[PDB]
Amino acid sequence: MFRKLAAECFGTFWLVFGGCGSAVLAAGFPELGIGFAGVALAFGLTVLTMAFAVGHISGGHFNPAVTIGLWAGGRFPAKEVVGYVIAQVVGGIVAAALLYLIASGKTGFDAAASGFASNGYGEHSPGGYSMLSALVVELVLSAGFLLVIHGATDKFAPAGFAPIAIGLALTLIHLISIPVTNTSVNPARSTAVAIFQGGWALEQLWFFWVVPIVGGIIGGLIYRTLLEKRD
Amino acid sequence: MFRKLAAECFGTFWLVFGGCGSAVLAAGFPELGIGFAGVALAFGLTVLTMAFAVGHISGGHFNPAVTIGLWAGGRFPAKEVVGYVIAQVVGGIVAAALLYLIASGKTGFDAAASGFASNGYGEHSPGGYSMLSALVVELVLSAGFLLVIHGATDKFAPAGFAPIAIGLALTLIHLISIPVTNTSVNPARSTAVAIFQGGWALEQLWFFWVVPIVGGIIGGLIYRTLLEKRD
Amino acid sequence: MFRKLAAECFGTFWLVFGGCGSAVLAAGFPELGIGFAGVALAFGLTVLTMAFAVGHISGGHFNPAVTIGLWAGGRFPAKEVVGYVIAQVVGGIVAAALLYLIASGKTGFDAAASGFASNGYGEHSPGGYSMLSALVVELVLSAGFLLVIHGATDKFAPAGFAPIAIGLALTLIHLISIPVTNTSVNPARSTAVAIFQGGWALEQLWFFWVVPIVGGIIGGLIYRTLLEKRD
Amino acid sequence: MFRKLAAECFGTFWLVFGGCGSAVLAAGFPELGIGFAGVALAFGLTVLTMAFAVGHISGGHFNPAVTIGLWAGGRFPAKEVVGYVIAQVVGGIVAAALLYLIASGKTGFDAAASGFASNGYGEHSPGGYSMLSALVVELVLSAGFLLVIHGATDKFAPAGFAPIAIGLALTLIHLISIPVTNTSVNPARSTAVAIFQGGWALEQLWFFWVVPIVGGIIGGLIYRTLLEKRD
Ligand SMILES: CCCCCCCCO[C@@H]1[C@@H](O)[C@H](O)[C@@H](CO)O[C@H]1O
Ligand SMILES: CCCCCCCCO[C@@H]1[C@@H](O)[C@H](O)[C@@H](CO)O[C@H]1O
Ligand SMILES: CCCCCCCCO[C@@H]1[C@@H](O)[C@H](O)[C@@H](CO)O[C@H]1O
Ligand SMILES: CCCCCCCCO[C@@H]1[C@@H](O)[C@H](O)[C@@H](CO)O[C@H]1O
Ligand SMILES: CCCCCCCCO[C@@H]1[C@@H](O)[C@H](O)[C@@H](CO)O[C@H]1O
Ligand SMILES: CCCCCCCCO[C@@H]1[C@@H](O)[C@H](O)[C@@H](CO)O[C@H]1O
Ligand SMILES: CCCCCCCCO[C@@H]1[C@@H](O)[C@H](O)[C@@H](CO)O[C@H]1O
Ligand SMILES: CCCCCCCCO[C@@H]1[C@@H](O)[C@H](O)[C@@H](CO)O[C@H]1O
Ligand SMILES: CCCCCCCCO[C@@H]1[C@@H](O)[C@H](O)[C@@H](CO)O[C@H]1O
Ligand SMILES: CCCCCCCCO[C@@H]1[C@@H](O)[C@H](O)[C@@H](CO)O[C@H]1O
Ligand SMILES: CCCCCCCCO[C@@H]1[C@@H](O)[C@H](O)[C@@H](CO)O[C@H]1O
Ligand SMILES: CCCCCCCCO[C@@H]1[C@@H](O)[C@H](O)[C@@H](CO)O[C@H]1O
Ligand SMILES: CCCCCCCCO[C@@H]1[C@@H](O)[C@H](O)[C@@H](CO)O[C@H]1O
Ligand SMILES: CCCCCCCCO[C@@H]1[C@@H](O)[C@H](O)[C@@H](CO)O[C@H]1O
Ligand SMILES: CCCCCCCCO[C@@H]1[C@@H](O)[C@H](O)[C@@H](CO)O[C@H]1O
Ligand SMILES: CCCCCCCCO[C@@H]1[C@@H](O)[C@H](O)[C@@H](CO)O[C@H]1O
Repeated sequence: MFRKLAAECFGTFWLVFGGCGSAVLAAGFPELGIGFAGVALAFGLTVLTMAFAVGHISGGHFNPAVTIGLWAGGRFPAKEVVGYVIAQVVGGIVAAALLYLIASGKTGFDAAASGFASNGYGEHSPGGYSMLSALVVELVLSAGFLLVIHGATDKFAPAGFAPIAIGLALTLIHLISIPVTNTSVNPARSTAVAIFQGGWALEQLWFFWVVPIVGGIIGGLIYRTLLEKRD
Repeated sequence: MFRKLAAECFGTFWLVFGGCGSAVLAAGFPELGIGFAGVALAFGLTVLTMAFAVGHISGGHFNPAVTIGLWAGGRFPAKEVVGYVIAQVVGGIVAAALLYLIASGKTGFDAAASGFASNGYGEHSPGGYSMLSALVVELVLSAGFLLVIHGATDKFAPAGFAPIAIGLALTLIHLISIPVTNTSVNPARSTAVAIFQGGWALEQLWFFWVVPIVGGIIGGLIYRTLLEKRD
Repeated sequence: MFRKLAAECFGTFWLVFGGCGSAVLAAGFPELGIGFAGVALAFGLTVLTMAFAVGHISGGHFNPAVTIGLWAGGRFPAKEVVGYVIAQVVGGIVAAALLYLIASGKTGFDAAASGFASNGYGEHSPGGYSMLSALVVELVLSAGFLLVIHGATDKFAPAGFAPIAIGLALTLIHLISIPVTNTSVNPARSTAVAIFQGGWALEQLWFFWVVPIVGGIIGGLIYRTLLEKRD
Repeated sequence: MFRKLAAECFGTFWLVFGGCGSAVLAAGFPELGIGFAGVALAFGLTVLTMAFAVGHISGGHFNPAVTIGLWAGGRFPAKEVVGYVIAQVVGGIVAAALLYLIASGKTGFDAAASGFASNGYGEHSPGGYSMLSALVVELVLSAGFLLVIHGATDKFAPAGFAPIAIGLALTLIHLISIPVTNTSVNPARSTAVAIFQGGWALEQLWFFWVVPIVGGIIGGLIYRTLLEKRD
């Protein structure tokens, strides 16, 4: 365990630093900016490169909703969960700190006013979507995410392909939901960035813990008590 | 069969929710929108992530044209077809419903006036292309799609790579045909979205059932009676 | 041979129809257009999906420069070359014909004036680059392309990954050279489209036969008499 | 060794010619330009296609920070390092020369004034970021890069997937850091292009040798003395 947690910490740090870093540093860059499609690719790739680099160690969760989701689907032991969830929040926060430091090297930076890539709904939704819209998309996408993780980790097809299926799945998820909640489906990622925004983000933070997790559990039971295995 | 259909339902739901969701939620977002290239990537990725997650269960069709296409090429039994085709239409429609619900959380939403990512030709073609143009591209692309599916499912090269070849093939198909018909090549996907547009989409719906299917059958016989196997 | 040629024909048709189709149908679409990055992805993906679908049959060349390049590197028999090169030109031309038909379904279409995705230099170069610039980039990129094909087909690492390495390599090649020559590195692709442009394209056609081929041969000998094998 | 160096030379040439070529030839092309997301994809793909083509020969470094990084992590012998580092700088410079020649075929070209895709900080940073910001991102990203390389080269999961994990990792790195330093994490790449810019680039060159390397060493020891192996 004194090695599987390091991978957890270093993985969620990569995800935050990369995904959110692309969001605050290059998403809106004038003319040459990467936009949502670029940030969506980044997030997915942080997971794909780390799932290949440290997946054969901790399993490549880098997400509390994924950990607690592998538990519900009956594939990840209990109490080890807490160890992962904490390492995930820490790694994300560290990354968010260095990110904030890097972004501060440019005149006019304002993590409060800009949002600092924080997830939010209603008045804090990128496309101005209602809290209902945020709940539905976040839940469905979260459920589907874990459903793909489970099927891809199943012992009947992948065989080294899981990193690609999971990483691209996260990319797809951002191509859909960024306009709604800016896309979370990962409590560790929402917390890491809400802390530095220190305002409204920290007030809706609770939402991106429950829905992502609930949805994640739903998807774990769906594949468990409805798909494969049987015998 | 009480497990292969669930995968069919959950797969076509993923495809619709994701592909069409990106189309109605983020394709045209101001400045940071993903555009056609983004929607094209999304569609392809829904198939790729689900083909890896539930392909080793149902075969990963998520498309009536693909099912009926694997039958013509002589690789998919009869009557089981009907079971798949229905599960595919249901999953798509469910997704279209939740999508409509999510999109409704934003002021000014109008599935009738916006089209709601519906396929269409002539006056309902994105680039204003004639019905002829729609027929040709939809047929050729549909035939090629199934031709790639067959070769990638062949027992002489892939070996776990089929999900990538099929998923990217669908992405490619949207990079070409969105301006023409908004890209269908999947009856289940055209129906799911035409129902909520409830106007012209439901009037041209028939077109995106026959051509996609006919073209799909053409491609299944082309690889069967012209490529590989032999012995 | 009465099966390996069909794959050749159907593959180069896919490449032209898809790569050039994205170029003339969606590259410049208003606001939502895919641009060069989109066309570059399309071209690469036509090769990747067909290399997986019909590569375990003909080897997946879909390019005269690749065929004649595998011969120089000492990996592809003679005279069979002519069989491939002809099937490649035919498949490309057929696709170019259907493409022209599809593009004609939209008011204002003009293959002569628009260029119809034709390769060219000097006054017919997208970025207005000199013939020298066209020669260098086309040669280097063509040499590198075949160098990657050879190494990826080598029996010491890939093992089913060749389609990905070759397909993405072609994508990369378009991200660099479209502004220069609109990117050719494939005689079959330049001919298929120059015929319908019927003007200047048919006058510089010769250039995109020799350089692509010469460069292709250079890369085949470089990997042969400088890399791997030895024993 | 008289074969592993050729791959080193030809690989770093590919990386420079492709990555930087896309940067100077098509990144800013009017309306249809590929932007940062396009250049980021190019760089990553040069590594991915060459890692598959000549990785089973030299190991696919194409980067002095990667070579010296595999040494610190205890996976790459000494003195052979110097052989690689030199072949890498040469290949990059050759490519930079041909690139400069190609770019010269277009009226108004000015490698001094345009920067010629050179890395830089402060007043020479694309987004105008402080030297501190440049140090942090370059170090972290460099450390993470080698951390992914090590885990992906580990003998417990990849098995032919390393090229994908490493190539996409470099893409991700550019989606984040281009606005800051224009992204280096590769001394050979910074030198190849600074020589032709011949001005400020050659004055900050030292920075993109030390930080990339230091960060690279940090990541090599992190995976070595903190992750996997054990027994
Ligand atoms: C490893 C480094 C961890 C450091 C954690 C730092 C947390 C700082 O958190 C504070 C917020 O709570 C505050 O409201 C905002 C805005 O003014 O400023 C941040 O820096
Ligand atoms: C891991 C860190 C746990 C985060 C929980 C933070 C709870 C604080 O929540 C409060 C909000 O309720 C308050 O209105 C805003 C206004 O600026 O200040 C926040 O810090
Ligand atoms: C492991 C760390 C767990 C962090 C969970 C943080 C949950 C957020 O908790 C905060 C509350 O404390 C705050 O007062 C309300 C106001 O509406 O906003 C919530 O989001
Ligand atoms: C570990 C994550 C659990 C988060 C604990 C959240 C405790 C507070 O939860 C309440 C919500 O239930 C309430 O409806 C909203 C606003 O209307 O205010 C929040 O603070
Ligand atoms: C599982 C949920 C399935 C629900 C299916 C709902 C189908 C509704 O279908 C109707 C259309 O027929 C109508 O014309 C349009 C526009 O006013 O409104 C839609 O909601
Ligand atoms: C699975 C659902 C089957 C869909 C078949 C729908 C057939 C209805 O088709 C009619 C059109 O012909 C009519 O002109 C339009 C105008 O608003 O109304 C539609 O509902
Ligand atoms: C399994 C469900 C099959 C759905 C097939 C729906 C076919 C569409 O059918 C409708 C007709 O009923 C309508 O009146 C005409 C008008 O031109 O438009 C067609 O598209
Ligand atoms: C299951 C899908 C089959 C669809 C059944 C379609 C039945 C109606 O089909 C007719 C077409 O043949 C006719 O030409 C067009 C418009 O000119 O009107 C349609 O409604
Ligand atoms: C299988 C179908 C193959 C058909 C080949 C058709 C070749 C036509 O080629 C002609 C050009 O030579 C002519 O100059 C241009 C512009 O006016 O018109 C084209 O259609
Ligand atoms: C496979 C088809 C072979 C193509 C070779 C074509 C050679 C014709 O080349 C001539 C040019 O030299 C002439 O100036 C232009 C002007 O419109 O007309 C072309 O058709
Ligand atoms: C298998 C088919 C081979 C096709 C090769 C076509 C080569 C092009 O050949 C044409 C010449 O015939 C024409 O007159 C000159 C004018 O400068 O332009 C060339 O490109
Ligand atoms: C099969 C492809 C071979 C192509 C045959 C080309 C024959 C003509 O080649 C000549 C070139 O050598 C000449 O320099 C240019 C223009 O300055 O005119 C061309 O037509
Ligand atoms: C294999 C080819 C290697 C050739 C190396 C050429 C190095 C040239 O380097 C010079 C710079 O030092 C000079 O300041 C700039 C700007 O005026 O011009 C460049 O060409
Ligand atoms: C492999 C090549 C090694 C590169 C090291 C170059 C060291 C030269 O460094 C000087 C700078 O210090 C000087 O101020 C600028 C101004 O134009 O000129 C440069 O050439
Ligand atoms: C193998 C080749 C190694 C190249 C290392 C080049 C290091 C750059 O070295 C130069 C110095 O020589 C110059 O005078 C200062 C000015 O501030 O700028 C540095 O970047
Ligand atoms: C091989 C790469 C090593 C590079 C050698 C660099 C030697 C010079 O290094 C100095 C830096 O230490 C100094 O702080 C900066 C500017 O303030 O000027 C540079 O030239």
